[PDB]
Amino acid sequence: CPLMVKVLDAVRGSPAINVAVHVFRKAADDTWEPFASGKTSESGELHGLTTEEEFVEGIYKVEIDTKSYWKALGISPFHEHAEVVFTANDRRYTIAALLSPYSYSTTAVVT
Amino acid sequence: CPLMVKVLDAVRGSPAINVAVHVFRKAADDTWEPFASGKTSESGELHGLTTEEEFVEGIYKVEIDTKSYWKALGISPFHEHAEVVFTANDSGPRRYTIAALLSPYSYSTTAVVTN
Amino acid sequence: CPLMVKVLDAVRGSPAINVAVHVFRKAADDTWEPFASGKTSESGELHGLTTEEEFVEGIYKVEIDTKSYWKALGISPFHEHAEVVFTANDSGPRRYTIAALLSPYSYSTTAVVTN
Amino acid sequence: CPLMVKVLDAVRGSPAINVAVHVFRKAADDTWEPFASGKTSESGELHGLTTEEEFVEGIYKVEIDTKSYWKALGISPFHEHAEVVFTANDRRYTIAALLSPYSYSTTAVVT
Ligand SMILES: O=C(O)c1ccc(-c2c(F)cccc2F)cc1
Ligand SMILES: O=C(O)c1ccc(-c2c(F)cccc2F)cc1
Repeated sequence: CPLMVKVLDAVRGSPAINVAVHVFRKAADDTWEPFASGKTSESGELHGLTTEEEFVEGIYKVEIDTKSYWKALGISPFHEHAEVVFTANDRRYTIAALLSPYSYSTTAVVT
Repeated sequence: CPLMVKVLDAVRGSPAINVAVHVFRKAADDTWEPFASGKTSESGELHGLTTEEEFVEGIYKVEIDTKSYWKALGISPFHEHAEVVFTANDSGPRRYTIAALLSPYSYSTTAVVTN
Repeated sequence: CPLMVKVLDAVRGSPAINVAVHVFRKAADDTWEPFASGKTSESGELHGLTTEEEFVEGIYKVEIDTKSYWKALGISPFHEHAEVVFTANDSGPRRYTIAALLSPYSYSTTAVVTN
Repeated sequence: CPLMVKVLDAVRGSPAINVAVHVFRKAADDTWEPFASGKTSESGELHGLTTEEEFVEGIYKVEIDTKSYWKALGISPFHEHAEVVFTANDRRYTIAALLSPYSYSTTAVVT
């Protein structure tokens, strides 16, 4: 697994489950191409987005649909989504996000 | 101001000075139109981006150029930038502070919204 | 001031108002002596804790009573409080801002230190 | 495992390895008793601190020796340590901390 995603809920102290995540790669023409997507699991994780063959060097955007997550909990959140944009330049990338209605934090663990 | 940005540096324990910030507003045709830009001051703050008249309802993107910040200090960071996307003024005018706390492989952002 | 505390609420997107804060200083005998206390204002800030004269070198503990904050709002949070422990003024006088961003099961803290 | 700890490094985007962690329980007399300790692994994790038998309801303090971690990297950090103080009131508790020289963040994931 070259790329994983993890999402936590800072209000409830739980994984953030069933959160939609879309990944994009920047194309030559400077636009974003759909690359991979999924929903976080019961553990707040999304594995199997890509393979090491397909995950070549490039600029990637990971978009986390935080607004839907909070709306489902009856909470009016601030952000439309959380985006994480980074260059992958070669082994394993974990993109983690910790969510609150008016705040989020993200870190990369690269091993 | 109705829109202020504040950026802090978690490595140095200081304001993040001279960080470029670009603000965009989503246009009728669903593209991001330039709205305002600036750089953070010696206090890590950026004021004067817009007026209450021009800051109408809409979806705004605040892009904080964190990579240029860390590279100007000679560090190779993870992220290209930090983006904060939000709907503004949809229940009348509010004042927004977007705060960001930066490290080379992590950032945090919060919003303080007052009426 | 040489010591200020600022607290924000990540659930409401607001300053965290009326948060109790107790500051202690490590004594010669290795126990925590009361140094100062107060509550955050409507802006989430707490000033006037100490003077540059009284804020000598030492190890300080800033305890932010986050549990009392969340319970006063009727939420059951995880932490008892948030503690920030640091050595101060060991290379001469500095001004310290301790900032905290609060959620029921998480908090973040940073320091801004200026000369 | 009723209690785990995890530590990440926000500067380098890596687990924080070989970080000393001490756990304490509040005794009747309102003092802190040593309860458990260890060093984080290569994955930045500390498992096997306690058993479900021994991890009864009570107030616990988890102290993370962040100052030594940064000092070993040639970095002068702000905090003496990071402390996480909480009541355990019954299944599984993960205490995570994300570290920078002048900042740290901590969350509890309770499942
Ligand atoms: O200067 C402020 O008002 C301020 C300082 C720091 C933070 C902050 C943050 F942006 C992320 C995480 C933790 C923080 F305290 C928020 C606001
Ligand atoms: O268990 C993890 O992988 C994990 C836990 C917590 C965090 C995190 C974060 F993404 C931002 C702020 C504080 C945290 F502990 C990151 C990763």
